[PDB]
Amino acid sequence: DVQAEWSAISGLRRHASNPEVKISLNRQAGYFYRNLIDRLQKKQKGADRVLLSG
Amino acid sequence: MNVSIEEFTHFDFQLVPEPSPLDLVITESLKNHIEVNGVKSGALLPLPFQTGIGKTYTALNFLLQQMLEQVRSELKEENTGKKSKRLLYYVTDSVDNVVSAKADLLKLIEKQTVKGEPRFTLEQQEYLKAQIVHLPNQSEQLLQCSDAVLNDVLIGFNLNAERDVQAEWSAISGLRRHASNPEVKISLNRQAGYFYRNLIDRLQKKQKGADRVLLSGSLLASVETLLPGEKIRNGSAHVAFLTTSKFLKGFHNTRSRYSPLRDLSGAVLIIDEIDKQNQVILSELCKQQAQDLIWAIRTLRANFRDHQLESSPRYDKIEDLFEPLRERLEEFGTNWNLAFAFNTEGANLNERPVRLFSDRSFTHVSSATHKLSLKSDFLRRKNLIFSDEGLLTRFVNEADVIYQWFLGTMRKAVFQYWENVRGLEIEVRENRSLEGTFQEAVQSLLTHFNLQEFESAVYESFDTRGLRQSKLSSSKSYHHTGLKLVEVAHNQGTRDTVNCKASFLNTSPSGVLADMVDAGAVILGISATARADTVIHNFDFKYLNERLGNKLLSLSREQKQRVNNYYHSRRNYKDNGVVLTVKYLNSRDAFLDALLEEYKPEARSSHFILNHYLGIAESEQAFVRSWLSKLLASIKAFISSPDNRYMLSLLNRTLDTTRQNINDFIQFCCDKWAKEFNVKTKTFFGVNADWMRLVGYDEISKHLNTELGKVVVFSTYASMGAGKNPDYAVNLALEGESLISVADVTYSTQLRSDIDSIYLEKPTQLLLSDDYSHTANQLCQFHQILSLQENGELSPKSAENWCRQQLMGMSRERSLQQYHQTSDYQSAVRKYIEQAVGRAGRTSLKRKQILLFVDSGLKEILAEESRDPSLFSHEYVALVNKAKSAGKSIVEDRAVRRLFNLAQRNNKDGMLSIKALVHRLHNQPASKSDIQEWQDIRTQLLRYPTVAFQPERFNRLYLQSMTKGYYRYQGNLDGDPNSFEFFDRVPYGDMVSEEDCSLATLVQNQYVRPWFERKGFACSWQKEANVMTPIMFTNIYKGALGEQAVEAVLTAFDFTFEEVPNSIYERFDNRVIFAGIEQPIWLDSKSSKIALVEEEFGPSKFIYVNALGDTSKPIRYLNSCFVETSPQLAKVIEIPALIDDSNADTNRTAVQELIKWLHHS
Amino acid sequence: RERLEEFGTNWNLAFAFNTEGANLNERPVRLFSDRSFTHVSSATHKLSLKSDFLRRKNLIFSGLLTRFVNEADVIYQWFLGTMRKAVFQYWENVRGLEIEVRENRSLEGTFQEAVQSLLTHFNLQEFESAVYESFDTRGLR
Repeated sequence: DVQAEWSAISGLRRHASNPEVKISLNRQAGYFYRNLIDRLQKKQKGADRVLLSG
Repeated sequence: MNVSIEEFTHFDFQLVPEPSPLDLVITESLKNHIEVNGVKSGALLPLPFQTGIGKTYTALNFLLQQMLEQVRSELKEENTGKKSKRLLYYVTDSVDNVVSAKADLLKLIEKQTVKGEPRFTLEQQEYLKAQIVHLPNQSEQLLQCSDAVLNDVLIGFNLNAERDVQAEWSAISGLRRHASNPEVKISLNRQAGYFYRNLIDRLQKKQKGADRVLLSGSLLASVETLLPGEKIRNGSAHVAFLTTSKFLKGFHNTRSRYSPLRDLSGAVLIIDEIDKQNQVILSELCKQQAQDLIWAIRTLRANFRDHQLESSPRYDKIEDLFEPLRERLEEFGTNWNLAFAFNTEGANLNERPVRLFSDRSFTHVSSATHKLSLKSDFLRRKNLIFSDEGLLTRFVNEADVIYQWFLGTMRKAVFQYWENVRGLEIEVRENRSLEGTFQEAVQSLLTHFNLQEFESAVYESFDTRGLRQSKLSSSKSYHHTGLKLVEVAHNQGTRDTVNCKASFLNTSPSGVLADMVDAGAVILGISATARADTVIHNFDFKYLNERLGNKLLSLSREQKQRVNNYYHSRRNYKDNGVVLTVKYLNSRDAFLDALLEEYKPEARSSHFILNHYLGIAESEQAFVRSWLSKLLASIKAFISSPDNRYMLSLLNRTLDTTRQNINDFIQFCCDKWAKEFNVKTKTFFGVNADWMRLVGYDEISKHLNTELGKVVVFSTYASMGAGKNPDYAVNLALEGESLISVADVTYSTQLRSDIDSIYLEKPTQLLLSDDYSHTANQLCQFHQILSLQENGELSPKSAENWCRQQLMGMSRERSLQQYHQTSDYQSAVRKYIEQAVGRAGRTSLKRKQILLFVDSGLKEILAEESRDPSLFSHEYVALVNKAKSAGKSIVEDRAVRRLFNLAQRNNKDGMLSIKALVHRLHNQPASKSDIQEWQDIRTQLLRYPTVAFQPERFNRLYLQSMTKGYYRYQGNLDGDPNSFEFFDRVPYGDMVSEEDCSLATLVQNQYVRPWFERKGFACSWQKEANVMTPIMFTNIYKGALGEQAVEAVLTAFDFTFEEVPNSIYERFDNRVIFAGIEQPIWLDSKSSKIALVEEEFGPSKFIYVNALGDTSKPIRYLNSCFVETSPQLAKVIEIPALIDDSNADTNRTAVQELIKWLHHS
Repeated sequence: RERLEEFGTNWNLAFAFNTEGANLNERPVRLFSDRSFTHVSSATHKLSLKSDFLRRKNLIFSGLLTRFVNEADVIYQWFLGTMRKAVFQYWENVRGLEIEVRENRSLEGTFQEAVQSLLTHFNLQEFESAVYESFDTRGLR
């Protein structure tokens, strides 16, 4: 479902020329960023803290 | 138009189309039902109608008869006021089949003709079509609503006066212009779903206040198109066409969410492909959310301490349903020191937590290697779980019991609220529903006690166990105790507290089906294999039979014969010369090697080709070579034919782009044999179900209606479950004389044809598995283990090992390695085959000679097919008969193995329930309820040592024996109950029989026998096939016969007996008072307990006594320490044998000695 | 804790609250008060609040209701203010430890852990979002 949301948002980007496709893209990008960053932080609070570099 | 019910006033309700044998079979069964089970009672009629005889046609024609009977009943009952409409349904798990069946029904209304004149005029055809309503999901409901409908709703309900509502609706109107982009389509679907949630929430909030917008005309029409679930509330529509998911979940109307499972009293429910619904209902039960049991119990305890419901007439009796729960909560929280939060000592739970598992009866498992206990530390004020590397499982079992007792009491109190409110007789002219009283009842009860946070859990429960209001006595299956999986981890964000997030499953899909039928529905389950013998891919019909009884209707041998006659006369293969031949394809390796050599001239060996070109791993080489040999030999024998044209090869593997080199090699082999036989071949790689759903089969449709050449399709078993005909139009121009008439010529109306070669690969991936989540998958896996153990297919040893392994991450290859050992797997294989070769048989015009190509594995499985063929399809009878004739295999009978496993499971359940019950009679005080349970067990086993038919009330006291009245068992009756073995697997062992309990000796007595025939206790074992389990015999029947015999003797000398007080229950048997003596005497009937009694009652006298034996043994006397002493100095007296072994004469000597020694006090 | 048990004894919080003879589905009672001398109420009368021990309800009948609501609000803000004092006291207690994993020690690395440990202990997890929000409207105090 993560890559369902990200696939839906990748798909919309191709049509941000339509103003109302743009409105839809903005709203969903907001919700998916809430989602993505929530899951990133849950990963980083545990033991498998991904060592970020490069 | 005003097309209304007066349009039928000159309709003749007794002209019916000349009913085909299927309609008559259904009607006979239901009229026989109503005259046996009553008028108001539900039923269930599993209809194994094979394909090709109008399954759905017959279902829709029965649906139309019920619609016309409602119209008649309205033209009659109009003098009575009782518009008691019956809801008819049509549920099935797929959206394509629901839509296609609805559109078939509208075509049936329009074109149904009787006696050359159409059955319905134009107005009647308009009326009835309005009664039918189709309920799709929320996104597809919205994207059906045109701009006019949503605008009219938004104006009428004045929601456009807000901004963000029309922001979302503007964003969704904007996307609709681009639904051609598939990814714009996916965005539009998700967004339309959320906006429909939002819109309908606001509509309902408007309609629950005083400003109920009066709906009529165009606004009513627009809301009904937005809410087809609304037409059902008004009285406008009966017939809902929906999916199982939208049936269990429930549909919306203008005021609330109608949940069809609470309102089944009198529904008629046609479930197409019923057996596939076990999996779908299972998939909905596994989705429901986990509950933290520590938050839940601490919340219940705190908020139930004071808060109270108020003493009006609405709450007229409710507060006394919640008084036992309040008392149990305060007692539980005192024992388990629930003031303090819980934390673990030791092991590292940021890596992995503790996982516990329990099926609420005898299959307990835990992931901890050690027996975790739980200790309350009053200096730290924490409750410390010794993560040791017990008592925690006892805590969690009790906490769960209390939580389910709370939810069950909320349902009892919602119905008591409903009775009280209906009796109020509120303002007239106002209809207020019953599920209208549901949400008000829930919210008023939760608001009073302050438990609003438990609202979601309460709403969800009303569909899993909620159909019940709408221990070792009672009936005791799995299919309605369910299972529980508890995962003890650290609270997220903190470093020192712990949650027990339990995930439940309070029932199985067979429990849901028999709850509907117990609740009133008339389920009509249509499927070709409705009564398969699996319990994983089908309901458990052994349980439904024991649960329902005479409500599980059936077809006689007459009616199954009549349906087979109709089937033969509609698919008359044999008379018209249509041929079926089958070839069992073994492994041929040098075959594939020669193909490989001719595929790659530069390569020097087959392994080299498989490595460098096909991408086959070296360990995987055997498997790929094997099945690729079989598949290409099937293609060879197909295109080698002159005549045959269409083949479907059914595989465990979707030959998509992922294995594209194997696709390519198959393409090249198809090419060589295509050119060699001078035939054009086309192969389709990666036909999954979706390509059929959206695009694909229109292409082979046009291919065969227009082009020359042979067609091959590759797809899987699951992929065929999309819900579509695999048929194409017969083109006589191309085919010529290659097709003939199989049916009766009288109904040859349809010019289409179907698959005419088919290759079947042996399925192995047959366990169910849910992908929804991780806990949803673990609940599916434990459901399948326990459904197999319940049924009999897994011994308790095997079921418990598999449950244990599954807690610690058993890999799916390892799950499937152990399902294959059950006979349930072979019945699910034969189900999958029997459904595969019925797709290859829909149409009414057929080839002369049909190829059914079988894997070589299926020879061993199919050969065992042993049901009665009187409803098998012709292709399946071909596969079976050609396998059977090829020579017989050595068979493990399934009923025999299944009796062995059920003997061990009934014994394990007896053993563990008894040990739990006795341990709970050692809790002081012993509850009177548990004293009653112990007494019911003993009383039942005395009056019925054997039962002639499997009892439904006390069913795990008894075990079904192979030999009537006795059996031989071998085990440690205090040891491990996985280690018993029973019936002549141990030909020498202890015996459970009337001759080893020595009941024939004891009834010879002059005093005891009148006691028995006064009490009803059976004085000699009946010779029947269900006997006491080893536990019940050794530990209760022998004890209770001894007690009754001794007390029956002691009555014969004017003792008077008393109930042993609750303080010491089971420590002592009986209490007596002897004439001339006031001192109370307790009994043991066959120093610690003497001290613990005299600690309460002081100095007293006691009896130890054995009922049967040698009466000549010396009479003994003891002090407190069980040291021998003189009778005058004694507190304890023994009678070694009160009745003679040889002649049952009363030990009058010992009676005199007992009497006198009590007089020596 | 002592003020809560005293408040709930005075105002009988064992019993839920209901109104007598008012059609609040048309218009409710709205009260307003700036916590110092500008009190206003939209009810034409001075609403009282009677605890009825036969009905086991607390009945808002035509004062004392404004006194109930003023006190209940004081107690709720006292709870949130004490949660901030206790998050700071938790932080000052933890900073000196260095167990193994305080990989930031600042005013607010210890914020979510302090909030969740204190709420989980007293069982008040449902007050979590109300505590997170407050940490900036009075939480700079």
